[PDB]
Amino acid sequence: SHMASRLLLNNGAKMPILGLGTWKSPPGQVTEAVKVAIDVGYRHIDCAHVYQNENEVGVAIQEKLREQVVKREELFIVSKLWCTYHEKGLVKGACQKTLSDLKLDYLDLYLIHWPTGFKPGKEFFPLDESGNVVPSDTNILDTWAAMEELVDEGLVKAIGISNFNHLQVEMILNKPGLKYKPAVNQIECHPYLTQEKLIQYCQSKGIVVTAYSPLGSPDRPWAKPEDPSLLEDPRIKAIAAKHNKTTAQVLIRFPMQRNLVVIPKSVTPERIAENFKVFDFELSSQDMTTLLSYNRNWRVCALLSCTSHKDYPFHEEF
Ligand SMILES: NC(=O)c1ccc[n+]([C@@H]2O[C@H](COP(=O)([O-])OP(=O)(O)OC[C@H]3O[C@@H](n4cnc5c(N)ncnc54)[C@H](OP(=O)(O)O)[C@@H]3O)[C@@H](O)[C@H]2O)c1
Ligand SMILES: CSc1ccc(/C=C2/C(C)=C(CC(=O)O)c3cc(F)ccc32)cc1
Repeated sequence: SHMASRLLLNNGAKMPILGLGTWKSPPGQVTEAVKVAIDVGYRHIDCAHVYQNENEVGVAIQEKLREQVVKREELFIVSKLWCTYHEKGLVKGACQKTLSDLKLDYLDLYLIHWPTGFKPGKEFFPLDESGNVVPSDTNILDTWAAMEELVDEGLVKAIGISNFNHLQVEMILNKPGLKYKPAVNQIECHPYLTQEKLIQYCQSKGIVVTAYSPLGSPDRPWAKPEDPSLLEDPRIKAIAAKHNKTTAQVLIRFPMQRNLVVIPKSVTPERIAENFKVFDFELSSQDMTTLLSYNRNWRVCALLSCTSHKDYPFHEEF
C-alpha cells in the first residue's frame, strides 16, 4: 500500500508508525490487550505514569520477551513525564519509576507529557483550597535539560514533548546550549482537529508528529451527547464503505498518509487486530483533502483545569 512500517527520527532511531494506546485501558484488561497487540504485530506501545497501569502493561511486555515472540530491540516503548515531576531533581526518579513498572532498562522515547509544571507531591493535580491547580516555578527549558541528562545516562534513547504549541516547540529549539532536539511532538489529531500549521512547523524542523485520539476518544470520561462523533460521521463512513474498510481503519490510515505516527487505543482483541490491518489500502489525495475539510478545531483533551497556568498550550492559534 506504498506504506513503510517505521519512520526515521532525528536521533537516528526508527519508530513504528502504528502504536497501541493505553490511556483508560483498565489494569485488569491491559495485560491481555498488550499481549494480543504484540501477537498480531504491534511493536510500539504508548504509556504514561499518569495512566496508572504501567505495571500491568509491563507484565505483558515481559511475557512476550520471555516467550520470544519479539526481541527488545524490535519494541518501541514510549512513556511520559507527569506534570508534578518537572522539577530538575525529580525527573530522573520519575523516569526510573516508569522503567521499574514497565520492567525495562531503557525507554525508546520519553516525553514531557504537558508543558505545564505542577507542585510536586502525591496528587497528580494538586489544588489550592479554591480549586485551582498549583503550578511549579520550574520552567520548561530546565526541565528539558533534565530530560537531556536521561539520554546521557542511558535511561532513554530519545526525548520529546507532548501538547506543546508551536511557540513552545520554538522555545526549546532556541534554548541556549540545547544538546538534543525533541525527536517527537505528540498531539491530538483527527479529522475534527487537523493541525495543519503545527504539523507543518514540526515536520519542517525534523520533529516527528504522533497523532493521539485518532478515533476521537469515544471513551473519554467527559464526553457529552452534543459532541461530534467521528466514528458516526456518515461522510467518513462513506469513504470507509468505498474502500471496504471500517470507519476506524480509515481514521487510522488518515494520519499515516500525512507522515504521522498514530496510536489508537483498544482493549478489545477484535478491534486491536482490526486497527492494525491498515497497510492494505490507500486513500486518494481527494479522500485525504476531503477528510481534512472536516476540521472543527474540536479537542478531546483541552486540559480545562489549567487555562490560567502560564504555560497552558491552547491559547495560541497553534
Ligand atoms: N499525550 C497526551 O496527552 C495524550 C492524550 C490522549 C491520548 N493519548 C494517547 O493516545 C491513545 C489513543 O487516544 P484515546 O485513548 O484518547 O482515544 P482513541 O484511540 O481515539 O479511541 C479509543 C476508544 O475507541 C474505541 N475503539 C478502538 N478501536 C475501535 C474500533 N476499531 N472500532 C470502534 N471503536 C474502537 C476504544 O474502545 P475499546 O478500548 O473498548 O475497544 C476506546 O473507547 C491514548 O490511549 C494515549 O495512549 C495521549
Ligand atoms: C484536575 S481535574 C482534570 C484535569 C485534566 C484532566 C485531563 C486529562 C487528559 C486530557 C488526559 C489524557 C492525557 O493527558 O493523556 C488524562 C489522563 C489521566 F490519566 C488523567 C487526567 C487526564 C483530567 C482531570
